[PDB]
Amino acid sequence: EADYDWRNECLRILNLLRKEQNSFLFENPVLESNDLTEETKNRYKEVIPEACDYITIEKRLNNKNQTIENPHEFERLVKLIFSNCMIFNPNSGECKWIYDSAKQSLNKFNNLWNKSNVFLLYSNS
Ligand SMILES: CCOC(=O)Nc1cc(-c2ccc(C)c(NS(C)(=O)=O)c2)nn2c(C)nnc12
Repeated sequence: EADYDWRNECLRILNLLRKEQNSFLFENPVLESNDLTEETKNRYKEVIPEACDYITIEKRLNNKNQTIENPHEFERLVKLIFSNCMIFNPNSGECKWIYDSAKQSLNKFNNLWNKSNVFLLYSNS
């Protein structure tokens, strides 16, 4: 790595999830999106109590306005993005590609996270 900072190791992995298929879904807050209708955004607040997204996590890592205290909170927040998407959207029908996109980015995240030194950088800091 030759980095030493665990937060940059988190940002590196976040930037790699941005290159995944339909990554635009998880980039900005769904509740701020002008693309979705208010009807769907009002059901979202009822179904999802804690919304999250990549730009919100990225801004929380740069704090060093909340701040991510450790890799364990970063892991929670990234996985929260994919579980909210998989709770809100169906895994069957014509628009099942939204759920499937969350599922594949979660799978990509686990593979990057499991082979990362992010905890060894945090533990030795
Ligand atoms: C059939 C009804 O269901 C839905 O439309 N579902 C969801 C839709 C979108 C969504 C759409 C369009 C755009 C352009 C974006 N990108 S953004 C938020 O950065 O502006 C996201 N995100 N999403 C997330 C997460 N979780 N569920 C959904």
